[PDB]
Amino acid sequence: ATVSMRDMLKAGVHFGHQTRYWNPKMKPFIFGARNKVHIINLEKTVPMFNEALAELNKIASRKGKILFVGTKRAASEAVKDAALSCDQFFVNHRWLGGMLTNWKTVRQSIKRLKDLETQSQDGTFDKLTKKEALMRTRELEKLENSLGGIKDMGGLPDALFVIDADHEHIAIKEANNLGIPVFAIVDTNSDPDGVDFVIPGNDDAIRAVTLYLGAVAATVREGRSQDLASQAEESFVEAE
Amino acid sequence: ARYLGPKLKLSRREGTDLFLKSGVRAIDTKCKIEQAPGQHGARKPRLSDYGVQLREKQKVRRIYGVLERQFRNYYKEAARLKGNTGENLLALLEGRLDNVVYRMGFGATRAEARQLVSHKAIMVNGRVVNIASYQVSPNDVVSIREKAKKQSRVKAALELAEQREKPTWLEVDAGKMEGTFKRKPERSDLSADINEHLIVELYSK
Amino acid sequence: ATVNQLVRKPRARKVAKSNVPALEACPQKRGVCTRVYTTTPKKPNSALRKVCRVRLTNGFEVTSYIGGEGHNLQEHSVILIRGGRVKDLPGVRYHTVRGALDCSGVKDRKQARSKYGVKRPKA
Amino acid sequence: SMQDPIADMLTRIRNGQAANKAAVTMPSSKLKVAIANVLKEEGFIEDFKVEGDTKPELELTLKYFQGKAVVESIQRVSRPGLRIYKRKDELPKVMAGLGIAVVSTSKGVMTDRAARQAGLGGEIICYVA
Amino acid sequence: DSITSQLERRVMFRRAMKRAVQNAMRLGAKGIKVEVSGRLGGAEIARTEWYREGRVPL
Amino acid sequence: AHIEKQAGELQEKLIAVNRVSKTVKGGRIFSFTALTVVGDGNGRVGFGYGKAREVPAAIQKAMEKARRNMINVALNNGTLQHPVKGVHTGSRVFMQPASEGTGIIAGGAMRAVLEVAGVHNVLAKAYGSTNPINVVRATIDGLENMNSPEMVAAKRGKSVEEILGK
RNA sequence: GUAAAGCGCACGCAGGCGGUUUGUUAAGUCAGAUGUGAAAUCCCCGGGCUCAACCUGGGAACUGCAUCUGAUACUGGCAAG
RNA sequence: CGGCCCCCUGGACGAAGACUGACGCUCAGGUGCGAAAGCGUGGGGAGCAAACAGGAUUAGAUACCCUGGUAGUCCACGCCG
Repeated sequence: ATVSMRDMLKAGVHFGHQTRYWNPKMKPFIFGARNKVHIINLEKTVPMFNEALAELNKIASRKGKILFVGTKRAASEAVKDAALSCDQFFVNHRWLGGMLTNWKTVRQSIKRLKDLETQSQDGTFDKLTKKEALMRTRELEKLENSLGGIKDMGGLPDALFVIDADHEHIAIKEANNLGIPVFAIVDTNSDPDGVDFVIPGNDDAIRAVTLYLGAVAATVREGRSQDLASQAEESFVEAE
Repeated sequence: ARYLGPKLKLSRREGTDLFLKSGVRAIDTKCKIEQAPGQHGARKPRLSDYGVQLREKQKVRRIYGVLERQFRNYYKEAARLKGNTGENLLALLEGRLDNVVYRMGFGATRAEARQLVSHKAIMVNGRVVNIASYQVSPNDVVSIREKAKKQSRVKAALELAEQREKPTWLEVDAGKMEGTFKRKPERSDLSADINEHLIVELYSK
Repeated sequence: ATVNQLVRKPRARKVAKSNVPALEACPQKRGVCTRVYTTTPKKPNSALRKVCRVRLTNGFEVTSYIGGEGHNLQEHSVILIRGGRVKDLPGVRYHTVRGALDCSGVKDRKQARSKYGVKRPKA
Repeated sequence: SMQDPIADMLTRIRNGQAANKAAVTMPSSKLKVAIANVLKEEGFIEDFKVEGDTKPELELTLKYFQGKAVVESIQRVSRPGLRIYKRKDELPKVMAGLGIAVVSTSKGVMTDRAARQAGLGGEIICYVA
Repeated sequence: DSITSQLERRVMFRRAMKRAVQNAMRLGAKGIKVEVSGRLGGAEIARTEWYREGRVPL
Repeated sequence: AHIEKQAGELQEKLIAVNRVSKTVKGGRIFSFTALTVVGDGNGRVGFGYGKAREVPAAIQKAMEKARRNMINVALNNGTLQHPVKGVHTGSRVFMQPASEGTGIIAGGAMRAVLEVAGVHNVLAKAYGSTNPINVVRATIDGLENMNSPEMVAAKRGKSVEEILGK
C-alpha cells in the first residue's frame, strides 16, 4: 500500500525550519544538519507511516468517533483540513487538556451552552434588564469558545488524535484510564509519551501537518463509511 | 485453679455464654448481659492486632474450662510431639477429662463438670482419676465412683443436657452412670471462631 | 564502602534496647534520702513538682521522682528505688517505689499498690 | 582496569534492556562463555556467538524479545573480594522459587536444580531478581 | 427541626444537614444555606459548621 | 490517570482519619484528612491520602488518590511469591524468601492492611518512617516486578518465549 | 550533595584485589572416604509416676573436630606471552 | 592560580610513524605540598585598614555609618597545611 509513502515524502520535503537542536529521544529518525537547520531522515520515516495507516484502517469498523486534540494557536488550520466530516470532531484554536475523567462537568456545560444558544437565536434572551441580557450573551460567547471541539460529540471518543504531545500529557493519562488507545503524530523537537502507536515526523510550518493528519484520517474515515454501508446491506439483503 | 470469682464478666464481652452458668440464662433471658450493662455505652472503642489475639485466647481459656497457665504446658507438649501446632493444641484441650465429662452431660456446666472430676466422682478404667487435665483418647471408658452414684445433681444434669449438649462422637448411659468416649473431634466438628496457630505465632516471637 | 574495608575499620555501635540508667545490674536497689527539692521542670507545662536526691548504699548518688500519688517521703529515710526516667523533671533517671518502706500513696486505691501504694481496699 | 568482567557482563545486559537495544558485545573470559550457556538454556538470555580478533569475544542477544516482566535486574554474588561458597544441599532457588542461582560446580557451570539432584556443591556465581 | 433531632440524639451532623438540602431542592428551592452550631462532637468547648448549595442572594 | 489491577467490587478500607487547620482572615486551611487503602479483599495495589472541606469530600479525595494520581508497581493474583526488599519515597519494607500463606503476624492495624494488599503470604520487617500513613506501601517497594503469580512455573514463564526466540 | 558521616589533595610500598590466553600447581572451593562427637532435663522419636510438672531409653543439630584420596569449573601461587 | 611575555620546567589536549607487552587497580604506613590571615627572619608599605582617638547614628551605640591612623594588606623562603 504504497499510497501512505507518497504523502510522507510529499509532506516531508519542507526539510525543517528549526535550528540543528533536536529531542534526544527522537534521535533514530534524525538525519544530520545542513547549515544549522534540522532535516529528518525521509527514507527512515516511510516504513513507520505505512504500519500506522494500516492500523487506523482496522479500527474504522470499531470506531465510534474521533477527537483531534493537541490544538493550539498554530496547529488548528491543519486539524480543520484533516477532519473533512462531523463523523470526526475538532476545535479551532486552543484545547483544554483533559476532558476524559471530569466528563461530569463537561456534559453539564454542553447543556448550558445549547439551552442559552436556543434563547439567543430565537430572540428571547431578553429577561430582567438589558444589562443582564447582554451579560448572558457574553457568557454564551465564552461557552462556545470553551466547547468548540466537544459541543457536538456524542459521549467519549474510541481513539484520540494528538499532534502535540507537549501540553497533552493530562489528556493522554485520562484517555488511557477510560480504556481508549492513543494514535499520535510527534515532532523531531518534541518528546514522545506513553502512547500505543506513533508516526515519527516533523511538524514545522502549515504545509507538512495538514497532509500527515489528512493521510491518517482517510484510512479510518472511509473505512467507517464502508462498515456503515455494509450494515445497511446485511439487513436489506433479507428484505430483497 | 477453677478460676470462677468474677466469672460472667468475660462472657459479657464475648457474646458466648462460655458454657459457665447455662440453663435458662445462657446468653440473655433473666441474665441482664449485653442489654446495656452498666452506666456507660456511648463512646467508640479501639482494637489492635493484640486485641483480636487477646479476645481469641479469652474465648479458648473458658470454653475448654482451662487457664493461660494450663495452655502454656499444652504448648510445651504440642511442640515436643511435632505437627501443625494449632491442631495439636486443640486435640489436647478437647482431650481433657473435664470436656469428655461435660459433653456427656454429667455436669451441664464447666464448673459442675470439673467439680465431679476433682471431687472423686469420676473414674477412668475403674480407678478414680481426680485430674481434669487427664488425657483421654478414643474408645476409653469413664465411669462413677460408688459413693458418688447417689448424686441427685448428676441425674438432673444429664436430662437438662438430653440431645442439646450431647454430641455424636460419644456414647453414654444415664442408668448405669457410665459411658464410652468413642472419638476425639477437631475444629470442623466444633465451633470455628477459636484459632490456636495464631496464638503460637504471638508467643514465639 | 567495601566489606573488607569494614574489617579494617570497626563499626560504631550503641545499644538500641537500653537507655534508662540503673545500678548493681538489677531492677530495684536501696538507699537513704538526703534532700528534697520542690522544683519547676522543662517544657512550658509547669507545676511545683517534688523530687528527692537519694544516697544509694552502693556508692553512687541520684535524683528520683516521688511517683505514684502524693508526697509522704521523709528527708533521711531508707527507701527502695526503681530505674525509670520521669522525663522533664531535673536529673530524674529513677522513680520511688510507693508500696515499699516509708512511702505510701494518698487516699484509698483503684490503681497498683507496687507503685501508688496503700494496702488492699478492693479487688 | 576493572577487576570483575562478569559484573560488566551483567551490567551490559541490564543497561542493554534500559537502552532499548537487542544486542550487547564484550571481551570474553572462558568463565563468561560457561556462564552465558546456563543463562541461555534457563531463558534469561536469548542467544550468543563466539568470534576472534586477538582474543576470544562474546556477543549476546537480550531478553528485549519481551522486555521486563519477572526479571528487572541480574547481579553476581561471588565476585573479586567477597566470595561465598554453598554445599550440595543448600543451593538455593532465589525469590521463594520464582528464580535460580547460577552455580559453578567442580563438574562445570550448571543451574542449582541439577547441581542439587547430582549432589555436587560449589561457588554461587549470579542470581536473577 | 430534623437536623437538630440527629444532634440531640448524637447520631450525625456531618451528612444529616446535606440530606436536608437534597430533600429541600427536589420539592422546589433554587437554593438553601445551612449553619449548624452547638457543642458538636462531644467537645467541652463550642463548634460551628456550615454548608451552602444553589443560590441564596441577600 | 494512573492504572491499577482488577477488582470487580471494592472495599474502602479506611484505616485512619484526621483533621488539619491553620484558620485565619482571608485565605485559610479548615479541611479534614482521611486515609484509605483500596482493594478487593485478597490483593490489589492502591493507596491514597487525601483531604477536603468536610468528612464526605475528605474520604472521596482519599479513594481517588488510591485508584489514580499515584505511582504503584503492579501485582498479579491475590498472592505474593517474589519476596524482595525496596524503597519508595523513603519508606523501606524487607521481605526474605520463605514459606507462603502461614506465619502472618504484624501489629496494630497492619495485619488488615496486608490482607487487601496481596502480600500477607510473604512479609518481613519495616524500616524508614514507621507511621501507618506511609508504611502501607508493602505491595509496591516490597514487590519489584509487575506480576508475581501463584503457579511456581513463573520462572519458566518468560523462559518459554526466550528459547522459542533462539 | 545537603539529615551523623568522603580522607584537604597527589604519588604510591605493605595488605586486599587481578584484562586475556596457555603451561603448571592446588592455599580457599566442592565432592569422595572414614573415625569422633556419653547422658536426659534442650531437640526428634518413644515411655512411665493420677495426667502434668518431673525423670528417662534410642536418635541428634552433639551446633565442635580430624586427615587422606580425587577434581579443575572458580579465585590464589609461579613461568612465558 | 589574573597584565602580558621570555628562561627553566611540570601537567593536559589532538594525531601519524614507531616501540615495549598486566610492567595493572586500589591504597593502612608514608614522604611531599597553604586560600587567607597567623608567622620566623629579610625587602616593601602609594592607597586602604584592625586597634586607638573622635564624630554620627539611638530606647543606647562596642554592632550601624564616617574620618583620621598604626600594625596589617604586598613579596621571598620557612612551620603544625
